[PDB]
Amino acid sequence: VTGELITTVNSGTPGKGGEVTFAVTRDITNWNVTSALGNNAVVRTVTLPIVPSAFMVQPDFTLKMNTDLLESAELTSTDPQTVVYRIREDAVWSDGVPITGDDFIYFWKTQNRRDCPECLINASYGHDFIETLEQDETGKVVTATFSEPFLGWQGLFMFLYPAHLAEKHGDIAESYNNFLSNEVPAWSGGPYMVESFDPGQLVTLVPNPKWYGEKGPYLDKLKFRIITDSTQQLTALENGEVDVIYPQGATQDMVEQAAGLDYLGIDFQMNPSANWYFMGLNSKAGPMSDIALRKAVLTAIDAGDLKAKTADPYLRNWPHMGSVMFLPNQAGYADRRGARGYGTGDVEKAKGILSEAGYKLSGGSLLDPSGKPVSTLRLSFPPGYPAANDMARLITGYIAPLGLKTDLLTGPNATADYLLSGNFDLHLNYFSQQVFPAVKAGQIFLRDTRQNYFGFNDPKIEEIIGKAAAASSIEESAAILSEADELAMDYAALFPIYQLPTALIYKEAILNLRDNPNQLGPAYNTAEWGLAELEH
Repeated sequence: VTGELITTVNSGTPGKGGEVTFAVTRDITNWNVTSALGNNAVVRTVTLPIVPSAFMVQPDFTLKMNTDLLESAELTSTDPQTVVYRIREDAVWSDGVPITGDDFIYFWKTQNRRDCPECLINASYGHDFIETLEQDETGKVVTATFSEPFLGWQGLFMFLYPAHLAEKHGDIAESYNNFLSNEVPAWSGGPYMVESFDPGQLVTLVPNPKWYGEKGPYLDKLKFRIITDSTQQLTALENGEVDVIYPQGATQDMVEQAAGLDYLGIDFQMNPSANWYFMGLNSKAGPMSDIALRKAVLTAIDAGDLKAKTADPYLRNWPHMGSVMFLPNQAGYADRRGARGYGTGDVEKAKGILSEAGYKLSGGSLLDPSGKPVSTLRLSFPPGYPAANDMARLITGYIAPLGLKTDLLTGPNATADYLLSGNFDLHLNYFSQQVFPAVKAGQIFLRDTRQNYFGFNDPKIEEIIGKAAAASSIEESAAILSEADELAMDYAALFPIYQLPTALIYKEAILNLRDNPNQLGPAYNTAEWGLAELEH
């Protein structure tokens, strides 16, 4: 029985001074997390201490307005939708220049698809729904007017950049694509700022002397040490080379090892991630273009056994995920997978689905309706996730009674970015869920979107997602979006499995360090990090 909540784990009041080193798994070649090439958890973690945010995702998956930056943010009208931001007078960049509407306007122009068509952004995420963005004479009152309703407005302006510096480095595209992406940032609007960068080795941050927030910073230096081999991170922690690690794809052996290091002052936190494992099925081409084969495969997969073999031995009460649009804790969630018989391990039902579509078993091999053997299925998955490797082998075994064979494929060319209609049949990977399911869904399920790898092609799904993204609450959005989840599961091109576990493993002298099991991650509150005081 504990008094800590997910939002208050490891709380305390640290002393002043000292250093903390946090291991990260990628080198930094792009410093702009909002760009296409900078959008990953490492860049996000390393730049969260320097980039101010209007709202921040918290460990309970809520959005909290940043009261260091903002006095208020208010939806002041809905005819048309209007949001007013009042920036604190004392919010300033590290050179003393106030943070103002100039910074909101610059970011909006880079993200809105219109004013900077050459900006190489990750995604607009609704900034394009803002049609006018104006500021008062003081620069501290910013009014956004929308061309149509948009639920996810608190997700906007989550990363602000110094417009007065960008303007010294070319036009907007040049400054966004070059200055803000390629240069080590000399500026900050947060508690820390970069002192030095040793490529491939170490980012060193120091306090921003003009930090304007309520708390911190407490450390003399905050360092991010680059360790690309994530399996060497626990050794580095034990040796004192780093004080915090946050590896992806934690295993039972990793948990047991970390637990054995308690005598060295090491502790750990683990939670269900916003990242969720899935198996995608190639509905565009190859054997999986036949929905009957997709449904038969999904019905034969035994999801209980999959989780029993790969999660249950070291993770208690770990939830199945039976939706492709909602995590188990989000409004709208239901087991739409199991409602359709997917994941039930039901070989006889799967064989019936195949027989009713004209397939036949001959000599232990499945024949397509024309009479030709179904090809060996190409099941690919990216490296670095032992659970995915184990699940690929288990899935091979579940479908072998259907007369199907698999070829297991991996390596650096087996990433989602490199998928082609012609180079896979099944693919195991993960998606990262967002606070607004309808916003994430618009990136995955629409024709011609960046993450529609498995061939969803349904104007009704797209219409539903658009209505859900226009709703006035997350709850109403979920009620609307549930219909799209049903239709997406009917199509059987995406099979949800379960959430990845996070693993934050660290020296317990560090206070206010806690898991934030979402894309924003543990560096959401570095102003509060510090070392516990020893006794005088």
